[PDB]
Amino acid sequence: PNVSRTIARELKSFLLEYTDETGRSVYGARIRTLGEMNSESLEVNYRHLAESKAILALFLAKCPEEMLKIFDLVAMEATELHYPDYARIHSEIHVRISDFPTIYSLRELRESNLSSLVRVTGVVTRRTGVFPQLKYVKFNCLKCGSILGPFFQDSNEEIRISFCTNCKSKGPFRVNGEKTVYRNYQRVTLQEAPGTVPPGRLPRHREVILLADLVDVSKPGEEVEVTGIYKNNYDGNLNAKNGFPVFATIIEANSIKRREFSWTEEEEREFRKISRDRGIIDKIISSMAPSIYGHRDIKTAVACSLFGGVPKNVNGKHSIRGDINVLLLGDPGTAKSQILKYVEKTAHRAVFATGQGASAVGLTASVRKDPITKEWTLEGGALVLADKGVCLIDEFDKMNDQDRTSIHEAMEQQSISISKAGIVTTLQARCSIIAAANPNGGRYNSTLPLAQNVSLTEPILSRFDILCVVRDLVDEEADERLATFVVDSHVRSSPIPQELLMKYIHYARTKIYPKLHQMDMDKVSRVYADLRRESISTGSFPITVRHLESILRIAESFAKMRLSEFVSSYDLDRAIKVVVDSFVDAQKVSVRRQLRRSFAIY
Amino acid sequence: SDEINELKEMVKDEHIYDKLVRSIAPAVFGHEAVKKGILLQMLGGVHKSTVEGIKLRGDINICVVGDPSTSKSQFLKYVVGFAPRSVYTSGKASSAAGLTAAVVRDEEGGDYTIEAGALMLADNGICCIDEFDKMDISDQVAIHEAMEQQTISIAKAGIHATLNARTSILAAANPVGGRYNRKLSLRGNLNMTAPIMSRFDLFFVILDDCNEKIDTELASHIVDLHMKRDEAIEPPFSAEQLRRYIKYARTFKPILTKEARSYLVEKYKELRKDDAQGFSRSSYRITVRQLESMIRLSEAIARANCVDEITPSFIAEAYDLLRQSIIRVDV
Amino acid sequence: RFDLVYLVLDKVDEKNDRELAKHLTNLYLEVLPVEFLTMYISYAKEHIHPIITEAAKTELVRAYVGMRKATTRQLESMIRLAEAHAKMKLKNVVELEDVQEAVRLIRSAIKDYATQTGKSVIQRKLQEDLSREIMNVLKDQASDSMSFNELIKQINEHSQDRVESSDIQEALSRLQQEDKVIVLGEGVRRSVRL
DNA sequence: ATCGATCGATCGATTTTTTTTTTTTT
DNA sequence: ATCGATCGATCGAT
Ligand SMILES: Nc1ncnc2c1ncn2[C@@H]1O[C@H](COP(=O)(O)OP(=O)(O)OP(=O)(O)O)[C@@H](O)[C@H]1O
Repeated sequence: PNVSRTIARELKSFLLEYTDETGRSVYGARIRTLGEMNSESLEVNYRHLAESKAILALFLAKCPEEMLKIFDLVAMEATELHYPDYARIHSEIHVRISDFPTIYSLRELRESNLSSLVRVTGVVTRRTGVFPQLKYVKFNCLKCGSILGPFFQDSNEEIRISFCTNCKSKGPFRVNGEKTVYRNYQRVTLQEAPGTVPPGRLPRHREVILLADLVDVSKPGEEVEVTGIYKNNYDGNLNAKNGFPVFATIIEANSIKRREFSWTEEEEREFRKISRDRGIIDKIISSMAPSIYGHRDIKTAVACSLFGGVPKNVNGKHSIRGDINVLLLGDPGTAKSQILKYVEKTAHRAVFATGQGASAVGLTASVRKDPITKEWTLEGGALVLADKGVCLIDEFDKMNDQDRTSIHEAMEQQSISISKAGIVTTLQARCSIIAAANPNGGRYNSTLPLAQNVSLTEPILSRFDILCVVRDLVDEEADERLATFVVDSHVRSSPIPQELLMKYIHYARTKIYPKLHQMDMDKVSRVYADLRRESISTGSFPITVRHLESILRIAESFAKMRLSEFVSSYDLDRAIKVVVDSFVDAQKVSVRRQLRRSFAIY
Repeated sequence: SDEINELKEMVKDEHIYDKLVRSIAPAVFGHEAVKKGILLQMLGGVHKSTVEGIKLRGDINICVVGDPSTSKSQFLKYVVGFAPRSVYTSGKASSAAGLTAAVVRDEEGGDYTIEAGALMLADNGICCIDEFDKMDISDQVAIHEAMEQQTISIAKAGIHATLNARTSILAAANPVGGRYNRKLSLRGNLNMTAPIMSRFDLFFVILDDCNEKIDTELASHIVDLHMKRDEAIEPPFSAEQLRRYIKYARTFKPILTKEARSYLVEKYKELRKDDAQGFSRSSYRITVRQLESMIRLSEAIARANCVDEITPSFIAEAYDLLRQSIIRVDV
Repeated sequence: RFDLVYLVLDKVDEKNDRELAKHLTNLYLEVLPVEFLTMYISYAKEHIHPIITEAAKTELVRAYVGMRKATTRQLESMIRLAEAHAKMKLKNVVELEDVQEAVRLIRSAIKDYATQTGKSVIQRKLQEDLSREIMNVLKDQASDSMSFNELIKQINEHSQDRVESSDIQEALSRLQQEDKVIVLGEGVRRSVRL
């Protein structure tokens, strides 16, 4: 309706001057943010606009299609006032907006829900490659002359061009490559989430539409949310059905979100002010697993690989390994299995396949095509799902040796490869790798070296820079320090807010790049000499050349945590100490003697 | 409607704490305390909080074992046809998946079809099985897996998935000797690992032997089961009226923040200070998770008593429950 | 779990097989109801619903007391069996005298049982001696371990009590589950560490 | 003479399609 | 290749 044009003025009001939490319009910043970002897709809080007028959202609840198609229009110029010449750039944007329950799953939807925007949940599945879209139609026609001007079509119809542009026909309309705008297009399959799947019922398949920025941003097998519009669209022929006559349902979400956040200036800026404190390192342990208590030491190693680090590349050769391979020697009854789960919702990118039997998925790439049928599908190992994201696994003892080859495999080349079958490539996957496995038999396998402790080979274990060993035999006050802690934990029914701390690392992994100064680092080459031969004196060795390489990947972490951009001595201070007793605990009870020599390295 | 009046009529009765038990499973003869836990598996703890974060359990577990022809089968088949969505298996060949994903092939036109399967659908419900030793180790892994991560991730050469199973679980694996072997430490007595052992609190062993008084009682009580009559003999409660009462009990989220919870701590201290020596007794350790179930123990108790925040006397009950639960590991 | 087991056997009666062969000697050439029982097979189902009443219960008890002197699973059948006999003769109430041969039909399988895990110690004495042997070897040998071959030499050879290698290995496994022993690989056998 | 329906010549669209390399299970 | 519909005209009716 035309009066809705009047709505634009009012709906554009909330678009700009609205503020909350000490003013500071996010949309004003939204404009300036993208902005140099030039995301060219705005997002709006539904909760806030609904807080203002849900009646407008009710139209979004009614017919959000043109509602935003009206709503987007000034959003361009509403930014263009902020960006006077930007119109030359992209000349288009549309708001993804925000939470819009719904919160409907898959199989629950109805024609009542049709044509009105519906946010929806589902598991990402196989999809077509990104294709060009017709965007704006135009006709060089036949007898009638060029260019005739562009027609707006279509998603997706484009008709009918009966009689026009001169005359009419047979001089009829036909599209020409010139002066015709196009855009990216991707169809996608997304099935409902199995974790949310009702028992014994097969999950339903759903088509997933992609246009503009939304396209290709999704990745297959991802847990995801989507805000779409359900319709009988489109066609309907489908001359097959017929009985009973229907248009097969399809939906394009305005928005998509991975399982289930980003930093901003005003966020990061004060967020930078948090970084300046040195003691921040502690609250990192304090914010590590506050509900868990547990070992401050075990969490330290958690803090390490969790924080990530520079690869770093060597011209023009190997980048070595910037990801930590984390290992945990388990204890029965201990919180160990629980912690990595903390990291799970903690990690921006995370994947947990546990041991085997087997949790998702095959732990390796089994995919062979198969042209035919229909195209089949290609996948890698479990780590393929998350790259640069840390690995999550536990109790390799329950793993098959075949999949266990990929274990030592993944940590090694940091690229995935397999023999099946005709298709030939090189897959590169870089993932920090966590491991926690329960010791064979009892609480503590043997005082004898963990090589005696574990059936697992040291060489495959060798890829593990960090070994998390736990204990202990019962102690009096020990549980008072915990059980009292634990009981008070359950009373529910210091650390940084996880949003900040989780943003902290992702902000870090996205930005800060520490570098050592070779001068003061000479000591470690000297300090390590104490850390090999004397450490060699007991056990076999088990000192490794790779092991030294770790200390740097160790150092890189704390520095970014310090946000120093370069390696500092204090960064090493932990780096050594982290490694010292870590290597120490691997020793037998004779290590108590080994403890006294390591004192020089403190 | 008027049914809730029955509740208020039920909630007034003190002896119901005893009566709920006597009303439990009349088809079975005796075993008493074993019965209560069945109800206790039927109402778990908060299975929730406390943030940020991790969601603390929650649930509960038992595997009762002893001489075959103990009619331990009486319990499973009882509640399996009793409690809603109660799932049961032979506990030998599922085969594996069963609970695992096949993963299903072909389609056709595709492959890698992901079945749950098996124990998912019992989700937020009591699951019962038999003889873990029969399914060997292969699934003991994931069986133990579901016991940690609760909900489990799964696939084979397919798409990744994490399936939700939060399911109360019980089962029965016959003794390797089917007998005792009283001197047997329950730890090595069970033919299985401690973690799956320590995970379920608790198995609750029982044994059978000839008692001429009971042999007549068995001769008496059991044949009346065989009897077409008298079928007139009854427990205090209609199974249905208690089940609806169950849901009324289900509604509660009793939370003991009461300083008596502090008293529970040394009760755990006093629980395991003695178990340091020797280790050849019921240890275990005892596990610290035992205190966790000690939480879920009271979590089960208060629901039956309907009162929130429980009491230490109740705390003693669950504590004592573990004690006999643990002492079955003694000798 | 099976309701009953009939165990077929041949005594080579002379004196049996001949006349059996004489029964086999039939065809050759050239009171037995045929279908009339099959209707009674159907007739005896829905039209007969027997109840043992009091009398049968009393007898059923003492037998089973001597049965275990068995299982309630056998007691489960004793009722299920006799009442089948009760389904016979159009009875709506069981005869007190059926259950005799009802237990006896169980006795029939029982007479088959006159002819291992169920005999006292077996693996137990073995594991006591396996333990004591490796303990003595532990305190004597400079290791807490000894070879499985050396075990087959130090166990199986000495006596009939001593079991065959695989069965020692079974005892060792069951001891490994007890944490009385350590495998120390396939090459050797170790005693549990303190 | 206006209107129609009627037949025919006008126009243009529709006609094949599943087997050998595989792969997670004990 | 044949069948299918469009569409054109024409000869009768009012
Ligand atoms: N140090 C600790 N602090 C707080 N809670 C703990 C601690 N240790 C153990 N727990 C509790 O015990 C439970 C341990 O379960 P978890 O998820 O770690 O599986 P797991 O015990 O590692 O399995 P397994 O030991 O068989 O490998 C958790 O629920 C946790 O609350």
